[PDB]
Amino acid sequence: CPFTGNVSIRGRILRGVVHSAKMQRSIIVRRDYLHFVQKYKRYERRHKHVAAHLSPCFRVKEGDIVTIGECRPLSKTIRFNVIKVEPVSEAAKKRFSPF
Amino acid sequence: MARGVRKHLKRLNAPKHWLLDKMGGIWAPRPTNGPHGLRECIPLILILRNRLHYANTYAETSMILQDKNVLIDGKPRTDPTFPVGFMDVFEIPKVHKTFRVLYDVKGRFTLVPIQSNEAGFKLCRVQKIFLGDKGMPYLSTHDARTIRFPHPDIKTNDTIKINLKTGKIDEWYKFDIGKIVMVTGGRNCGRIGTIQAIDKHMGSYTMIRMKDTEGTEFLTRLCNVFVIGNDSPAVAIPTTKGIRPDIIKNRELRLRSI
Amino acid sequence: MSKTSGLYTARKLRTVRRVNRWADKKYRKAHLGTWLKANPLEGACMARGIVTQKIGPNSAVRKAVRVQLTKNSKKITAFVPRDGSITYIDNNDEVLVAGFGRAGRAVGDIPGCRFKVIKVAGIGLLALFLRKREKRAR
Amino acid sequence: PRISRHRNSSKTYSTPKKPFTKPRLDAELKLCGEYGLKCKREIYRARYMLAKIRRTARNLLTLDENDIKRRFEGAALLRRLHMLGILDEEKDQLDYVLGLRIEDIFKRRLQSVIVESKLAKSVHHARNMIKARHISVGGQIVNIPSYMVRISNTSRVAIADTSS
Amino acid sequence: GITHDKMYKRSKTGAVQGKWHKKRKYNLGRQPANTKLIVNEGQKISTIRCRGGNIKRRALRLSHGSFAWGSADISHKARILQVVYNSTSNELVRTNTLVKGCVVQIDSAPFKSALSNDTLDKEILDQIRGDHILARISSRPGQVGTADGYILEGPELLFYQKKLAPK
RNA sequence: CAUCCGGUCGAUCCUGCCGGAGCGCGACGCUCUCCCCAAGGACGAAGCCAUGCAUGCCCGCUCACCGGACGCGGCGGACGGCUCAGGACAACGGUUGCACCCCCCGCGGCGGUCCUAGCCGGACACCGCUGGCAACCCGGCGCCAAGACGUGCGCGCAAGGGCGGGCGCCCGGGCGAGCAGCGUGACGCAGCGACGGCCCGCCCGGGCUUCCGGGGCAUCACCCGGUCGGCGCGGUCGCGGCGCGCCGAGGGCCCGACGCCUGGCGGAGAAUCAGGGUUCGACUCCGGAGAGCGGGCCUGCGAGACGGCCCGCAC
RNA sequence: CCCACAGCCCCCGCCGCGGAGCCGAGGGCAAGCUGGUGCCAGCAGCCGCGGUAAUUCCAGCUCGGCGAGCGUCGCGCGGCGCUGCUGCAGUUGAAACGCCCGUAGUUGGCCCCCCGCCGCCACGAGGAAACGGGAGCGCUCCAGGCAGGCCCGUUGGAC
RNA sequence: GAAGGGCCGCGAGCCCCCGCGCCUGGAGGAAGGAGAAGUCGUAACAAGGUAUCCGUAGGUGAACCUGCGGAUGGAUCCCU
Ligand SMILES: [Mg+2]
Ligand SMILES: [Mg+2]
Ligand SMILES: [Mg+2]
Ligand SMILES: [Mg+2]
Ligand SMILES: [Mg+2]
Ligand SMILES: [Mg+2]
Ligand SMILES: [Mg+2]
Ligand SMILES: [Mg+2]
Ligand SMILES: [Mg+2]
Ligand SMILES: [Mg+2]
Ligand SMILES: [Mg+2]
Ligand SMILES: [Mg+2]
Ligand SMILES: [Mg+2]
Repeated sequence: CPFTGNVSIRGRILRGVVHSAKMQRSIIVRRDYLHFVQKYKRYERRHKHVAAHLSPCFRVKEGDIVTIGECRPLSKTIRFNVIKVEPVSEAAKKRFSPF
Repeated sequence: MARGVRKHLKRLNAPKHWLLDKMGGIWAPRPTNGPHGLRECIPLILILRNRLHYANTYAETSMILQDKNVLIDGKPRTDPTFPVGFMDVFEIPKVHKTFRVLYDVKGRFTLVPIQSNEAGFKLCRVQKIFLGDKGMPYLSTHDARTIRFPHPDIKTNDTIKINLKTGKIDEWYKFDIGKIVMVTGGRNCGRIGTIQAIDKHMGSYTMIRMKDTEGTEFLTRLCNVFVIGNDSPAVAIPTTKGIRPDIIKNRELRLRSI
Repeated sequence: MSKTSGLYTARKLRTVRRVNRWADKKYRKAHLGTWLKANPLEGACMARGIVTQKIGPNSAVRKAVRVQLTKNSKKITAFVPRDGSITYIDNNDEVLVAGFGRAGRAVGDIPGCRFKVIKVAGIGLLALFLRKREKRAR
Repeated sequence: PRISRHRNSSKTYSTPKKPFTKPRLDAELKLCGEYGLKCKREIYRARYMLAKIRRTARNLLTLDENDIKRRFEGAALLRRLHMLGILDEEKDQLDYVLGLRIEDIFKRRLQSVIVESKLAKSVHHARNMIKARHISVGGQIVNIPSYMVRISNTSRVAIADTSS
Repeated sequence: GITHDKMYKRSKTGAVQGKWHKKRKYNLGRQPANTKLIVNEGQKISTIRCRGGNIKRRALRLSHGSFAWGSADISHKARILQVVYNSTSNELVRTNTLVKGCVVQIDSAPFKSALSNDTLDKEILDQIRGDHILARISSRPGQVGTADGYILEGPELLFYQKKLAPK
């Protein structure tokens, strides 16, 4: 945990939405961005999956918005820890949300 | 991956501001570790052969140096590849030539002839304060120099005056708005101006806004801003007052010179 | 209208072009890989081989030869154009064989011939038909 | 590697996309006759140079008059053209540049200035004299027929002081 | 030899990557020390030449260490009798193998020689009047060649007593 | 630097292909007066190798011979040069971080060491006598040198470990960020020292790491099982399923996973030419990988090195 | 003179070798006279010629193109608006699924005068050169190179 | 502190089995294309001498014929 543990937040701060929360103390965050193709002068919508450690100090469900901070390697695929999370409603048509 | 450090340096890969001819050869001098880094320095041989022209080849420079005919910060140096940096002291008593190494407007090294009144000290930038063994405070400078037991009033980014004979601080100029500075990094190397504003972004760089003497304004990060006095330079500087002309004026000047 | 034109539709355009550009016969023949394997010349300008037999609306019989490529061991026919050059080629003589103007396809009224003979025993056919050089060594 | 690998190099001429075209053949022959040209690579070089000038003029003309790049590049181009003498002194607008032709380029050749000074009986005579080294451009003898003479040296092209 | 380079693993999707270089000397490991409690034979410590000329000492056999009583601020050198609990595995306890986190039994002589005459924690006194005291190992044998630690007290002591009581 | 022409018919207009016309890269044929610049065994054989050469230098140690030999010792040989086999969320390109790291030379500082000091002890080399074997290789005895080896005079000092802050948050040694240092209770005597340097900072370099980009086939649609996470120890310069024990179940996928193929090193760039783009990118500069195939290791700050050693296989 | 030694460029005196080939002549495509052979031999990238004037084969004359270079073979770009984002076609030439529902995906009427966020535009920092563009300099010109002159911006090598 | 030995760790080579990819022999069978001036008939183009074509099913030396339903690209834009 970043508040009660012995790890520090350093580097880049990002935002995303919760994709899965089946793990013990971890989640999967989905990030939306845009890619530009010069030939056709148009964009494409892409997505990536990013894993984070969720401290017991937060209650999170799917579709919530989270802020993650970079830290040292915590595992094979984990380098981020949650620091904030806004709530959302269960009923809400999924919307492509770059952040 | 090379199994060890690098001891060579291709001429085509050398820094642009050294002004080395493409056809001079495949190789170029490799500076050795010392007061200044590779990209913030220039070798002695280049000054002594490609500028002052007192030597025509590597061998002549070797003999001149090993005979102890050059002094650096009051200390004779015999390495042709010894790195020369910023705000250094160059002395050749045989011909009574004293120079301080500064930056021109175009962004290249130059020699500023000086007098005997101010060649006993140099200006250095402080960028690190830390506790050493036993907890005794220290500090470091842009020329790889350490001083023990500094005054608490001195903080980071400041500027320090130290005698060449003795590394004892005489006076320190603070880092504050309204002070003349000299840029030493990037697109604006060599420009002289006064500070106007300071804006900090947490966790990242700090940007400085300065205004030239003629009203021109420009920006840069705090890692390449050097203080040279309080409202007036403490040292003698080149003929021009740190004014970068436009392309039109430079072309006119070239035409006049031709 | 017919084609996609939205501002976020470059992926579909790229995929459509990738799929549809395989319909061209030339692009297929050049980028598919079948021809390169099936071509006895394997993309070479010309080949060195060994002749093994001489044979020959227009009703004129054209003179050619059967050859086996040294590096390939498959059989083909190459046609000797210049007059009087049949006698200049002898059975079991090393030759260098190139192609006609139309890559792959037959050229002219000749059925089942797609190559040319340009050297025998190391002498250019043109240099010999004009009497510049001579084949006294063979 | 050897230092010889860093020596730059490029071609200097172009060939017409349609070779067999009667009017072009006749015009090229006529220009050779009035200028005594050896082969047709010289006309190609001239067209190359003219194309470069025209392209630069176009690019500068698309831009605004008060564009700093426009001022700089146009001033340099005008200075070069005037010093060469290809463009008249009284013209100082980039628009006039587009109306230049290869003939103006030919008129500043060494043979041209030699002949219009009446120093030679003809273009062929001028060329043969140039080969034998009887001419002192400025103060220096030159044996290149295609050497171009600037305005400041046109009054100074003389006979070699060493020639018989 | 032994290594911890990640080229030989799988991707997050469980796919094989493929090897593009031979083994490198930065990514190497070494056989575990397996420090044994003594209970020719004696305190045996070896040394290892590590990267950059550094020296790392690992212990193979030892029997004494420094231990502390934080509440009473008492610290002496004692003998470790045996290991009695280890979360990782029971095999280590049977073999008496020393590692960080192992709960050991020390002798009471150096402590009882000055205790039992001052008001303090009751349980520590009960251990003192006996022949052994529960303690823990805080150092890393195999990296520094020493076995130091501190005496238990509070909820963790209750936890370990409740754990090892039925045995 | 915005170009077209001939061919289906008894004649005509279209669609549509075929062929011509230019540039560059190479190979072949013919021919060739003079000067300048200049590539050159890469093209599914990373196939095989006679012959010769490609890394030495010197400050210390002279009863060697008439000081030059030689050898001990020090520095360097991990740079440079050749190639593109392998490898397709990798490498590589731009952008972050180490509050998870190591670092020779050089520069500047600092320099207090627990319990015969007008200067300690023994060896080996070369070398003399004596010898083995085809060659390569070395043996035995013998006096002698060190800025070599060993011990070591000396003002307490390496590594590690325990205790030492707050009362909703914020408002100096240093930070954006409770990070460094110190005191104190116990362990242990590491390093320097027979002409004094352990130690610290900077520099070059290296290791990993955030974000974005990063070949084709769906006649490959479901894949992974240390694979996904947690706890604990070990090992590592060091973080980490890196390895082990226990627990839970997880992770990726038509925004194309996984599998297969590639006559696949990448980039800066090259060719072509209205504008938009297509194809190539062995090779000059940067980075990566290798030295017949596959593995292992010593020395060293630094190599899993091959003009270093050991093994198996093929020659 | 230069060169580590030699060449070589260039300067100086004496004697003085002047040499063009490769393709083609029906159209595309600029360029025509006799003798042979007779659907044979051969030419021909395509159309085509040759079965007695052969304007196309084999020779002579003549003529045209480029030029110390010319022609042939294979590949890439262009030709090509025959891969079409700019910018193809879909009644009859090749091509609208037999029809409906429908998820991912793509696309979504109008309105609030100033707040926050994403995209967007402009400027700026920072970060390698060579190549490319480009200012100036008469290597005799040039391909090039960063020189060079005297009383040189601090001579210059900007961007 | 040498040789030597034992347990584990790295890991070559050989053997056994399985799978993937690329080539390849084959009696006989069957398709296509080209060549010639072959034999058997006439299915289509005119109402082509039974209007043509589509889907389906069966039969027949061969082209093809017939039945069920559909189209006009027909030989009809026209009749309480
Ligand atoms: Mg002591
Ligand atoms: Mg000693
Ligand atoms: Mg390969
Ligand atoms: Mg390289
Ligand atoms: Mg290697
Ligand atoms: Mg090796
Ligand atoms: Mg070798
Ligand atoms: Mg080597
Ligand atoms: Mg149709
Ligand atoms: Mg009929
Ligand atoms: Mg009928
Ligand atoms: Mg009909
Ligand atoms: Mg039809």
